[PDB]
Amino acid sequence: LARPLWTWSPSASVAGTGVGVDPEYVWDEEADPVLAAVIDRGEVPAVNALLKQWTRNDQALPGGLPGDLREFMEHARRMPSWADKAALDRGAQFSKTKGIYVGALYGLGSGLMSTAIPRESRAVYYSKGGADMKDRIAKTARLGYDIGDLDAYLPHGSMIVTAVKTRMVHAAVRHLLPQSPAWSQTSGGQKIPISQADIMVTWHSLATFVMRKMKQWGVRVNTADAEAYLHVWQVSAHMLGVSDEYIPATWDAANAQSKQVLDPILAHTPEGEALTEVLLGIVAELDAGLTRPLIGAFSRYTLGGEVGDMIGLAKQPVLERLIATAWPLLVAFREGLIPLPAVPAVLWTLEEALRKFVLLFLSEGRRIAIDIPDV
Ligand code: HEM
Repeated sequence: LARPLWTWSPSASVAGTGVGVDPEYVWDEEADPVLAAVIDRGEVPAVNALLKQWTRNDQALPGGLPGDLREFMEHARRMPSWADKAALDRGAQFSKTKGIYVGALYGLGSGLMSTAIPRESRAVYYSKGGADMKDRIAKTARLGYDIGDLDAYLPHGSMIVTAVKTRMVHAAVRHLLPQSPAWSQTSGGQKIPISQADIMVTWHSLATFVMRKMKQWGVRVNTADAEAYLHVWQVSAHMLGVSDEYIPATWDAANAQSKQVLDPILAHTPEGEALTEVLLGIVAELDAGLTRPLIGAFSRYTLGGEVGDMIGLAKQPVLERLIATAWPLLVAFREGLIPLPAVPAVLWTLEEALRKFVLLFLSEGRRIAIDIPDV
């Protein structure tokens, strides 16, 4: 009669109005047919070589693209009319100021959580025409870093480039994955992967999750910075091809949506299990000092024991209790709110290992080109 409105109601969205179409059955109407044609015409190797040259937001598209793709890209690179440059700048500055926390949350928190999102785990696991498993999951764990880049939407930055290339990658995947019998057979009846709804689930595992955890830890998030961070994520969802009718307009909307669309779908899968082990291995192999028990303990603290158990993160009760008691003290100290706290030495070691992890994930994604898959 008049209590919970549908989570996909356009009423709580950036568009604010619209017809009301279930995003489970919406993909990318503009990109999908273009990428299907590019792949079917055998144009992927040439297109990748042309697009390798397109690296900065203010750059003209390389000459020589197929006309349909050129037209798509010229449209896709446009910022929405509701993008606010000042807020975008503020959100980028906030992300940098709080970089150890955001970077740790994206890399460990959202990256490990992704192995409990069955559709994302299955798509990544079964995708064939890009790079190897190890490279793929490392790139999955780095989602958030490009969006949160300090220069993301400036003329010399690259997030428009990254967003447009990602939109094209996803569109290619939608043409490719249904041709994989292992993907089709495990898809639970979804005919085409990476629906709008699926993108928004993943978005909640990033934006909404990171904000929640920063606030819980006592990071100083004033209202204006919270709003600017949301704005970065809203504009980025649009540039990835999410219709404005599905992007939450406010934190209240986003927080309520995450509870309904992300929390209930988290599940262990065989594919996700494989990916968790690969990611845990990748992180432990970095020159960061993140040992398996530190990763486990900090990730369980970050995700909670229910999700940690679902993923299979081994129990570290001594370190988890040390972290729960003292990590908020380290945060308060770094926020300038308390004098230097007497905490166990391993807290400072953990903090340094997280800082080196974040720097390594900043270093690695610098300059890597996003290629369209084929085959
Ligand atoms: C906010 C949401 C998302 C972001 C920011 C995002 C980002 C990206 C990026 C940057 C790439 C390019 C990887 C690279 O080559 O460097 C990519 C590729 C891919 N994405 Fe997403 N994605 C999102 C949602 C999804 C969802 C919901 C799915 C699946 C249900 C998905 C499945 C994939 C697949 C399968 C690839 C190709 C991987 C490969 O073969 O290398 N993505 N995505």
